[PDB]
Amino acid sequence: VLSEGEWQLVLHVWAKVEADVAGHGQDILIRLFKSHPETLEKFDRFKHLKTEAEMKASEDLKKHGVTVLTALGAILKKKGHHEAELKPLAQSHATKHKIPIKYLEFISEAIIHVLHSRHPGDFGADAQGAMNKALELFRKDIAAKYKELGYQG
Ligand code: HEM
Ligand SMILES: [C-]#N
Repeated sequence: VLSEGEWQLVLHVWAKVEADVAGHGQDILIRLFKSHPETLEKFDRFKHLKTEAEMKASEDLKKHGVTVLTALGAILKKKGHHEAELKPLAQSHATKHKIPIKYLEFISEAIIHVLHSRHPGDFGADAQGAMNKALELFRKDIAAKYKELGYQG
């Protein structure tokens, strides 16, 4: 588990994201698509976008970013007690979108990257360490459901 003190750092950084969900969501999906171009092929919805400028201009992409971050906010707020919220996502990600586990590791890193970019001086080492743990917990739990269904990875 994460300690009560680590969960506090996590939820404290999350309050910063909640101040501007749409902006954070956009920077995160952009960062993921430019850094690991293979991820963009999984989205029939966004596969037409080519440059950073075009990505930035998509209202649909901004809308989807809010959706993703709201789902992840829900999860974090359960402080590890997130089975009901996590099972459905794993199932969809595994069996419908066909997303490999390693891509989840990629969006995790894009999340930490944005947080450093955006709040250079607030988001310190200790908070970074807490966030990392929280994201690994999420990945561990998903992978367990993926193995169950036979998509391990
Ligand atoms: C923080 C990790 C993630 C969260 C919370 C998340 C959450 C969501 C949610 C809530 C949806 C819409 C409902 C659903 O179908 O599940 C969604 C859709 C989708 N997700 Fe994720 N996702 C995550 C990571 C990823 C990654 C890393 C990829 C691919 C690289 C991916 C691919 C997609 C696709 C293809 C869809 C359908 C998009 C569309 O056509 O509307 N997801 N995701
Ligand atoms: C999912 N994005």
